[PDB]
This record gives sequence, structure tokens and C-alpha cells, in this order.
Amino acid sequence: SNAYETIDISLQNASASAIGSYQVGSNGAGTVASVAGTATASGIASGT
Amino acid sequence: VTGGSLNFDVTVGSNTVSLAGVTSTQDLADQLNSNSSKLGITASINDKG
Repeated sequence: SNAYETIDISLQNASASAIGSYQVGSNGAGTVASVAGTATASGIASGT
Repeated sequence: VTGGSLNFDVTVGSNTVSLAGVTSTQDLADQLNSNSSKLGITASINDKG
């Protein structure tokens, strides 16, 4: 019975198509993939 | 359709595919029905084709 004393509710955007699924972080995702998932001379290099 | 296929792109909203082998009404209907789930559409062929 007071001003702006409410309960927030954040139901899903949809149980519909693509928006809800596993999100693809993959090799050829953007354009093409480097050493990971292909042949090369040096191989997997360092990194953080 | 004469001498070749009518390969074309299918753009619906966000997702977009490009079918191939378009030579007749039934072929289209079939490949779209197979691909409707992706595009989120309803490809339905009636008795009159």
C-alpha cells in the first residue's frame, strides 16, 4: 500500500526459436579458424 | 524453368538460407517444408499444388 513498493519479475523473453538454446562458441564461427581444427606447421602456440 | 535450376536465397527476418534445385512447385514446397523450422515459417502444399 506504499509508493513504488513492488516485486520485480523477469520472465524469459521466449521459449521460442533460436534466441533460447546453447550458444555456439566454435572454430569457424565468424569467418574461419586458425590452427585449432586444421592442419599447420608450428601447431598450438602459447596464450592467456 | 528451362535449362538449369532456379537457385535463390530465402530471407526471413534474422535467419537466412539459400535453397537449391528449384525446378517445380513440388520441389520448392518440399525443401521449404524441410527448412521451414529453421526459418520459422509454414510451408504447406494443398491439393491443387
